[PDB]
Parts: sequence; structure tokens; C-alpha cells
Amino acid sequence: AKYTGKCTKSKNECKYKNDAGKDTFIKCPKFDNKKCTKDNNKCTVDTYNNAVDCD
Repeated sequence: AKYTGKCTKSKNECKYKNDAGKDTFIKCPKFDNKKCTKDNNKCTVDTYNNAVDCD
């Protein structure tokens, strides 16, 4: 239940692949606690805990 995705500092949006095999892109949090500082960054998303973490 661990999916790895990359986000950009310009688009502030991450992108990861699910069990479907397709590439899914989701916006990242604009909170100082978690956000995109550099391009091609890395984030985390869990469907079990519904938790997300942006570089």
C-alpha cells in the first residue's frame, strides 16, 4: 500500500502510479509542513492510512 510519486515546485503537484498501472497526478499541500521546493521531487501516498507526504 506504498506508492512513490514525484512532484514539482512550479506545479506543486505530485504524480504516482496506482495498482491500475496508470499515472495519477494529485496536488500537494501548500503548508510549510509539506510542500514542493524543487522539481522532480518525491512524495508519499497511502490508501490504507489516507496519509500524504510531500518533499
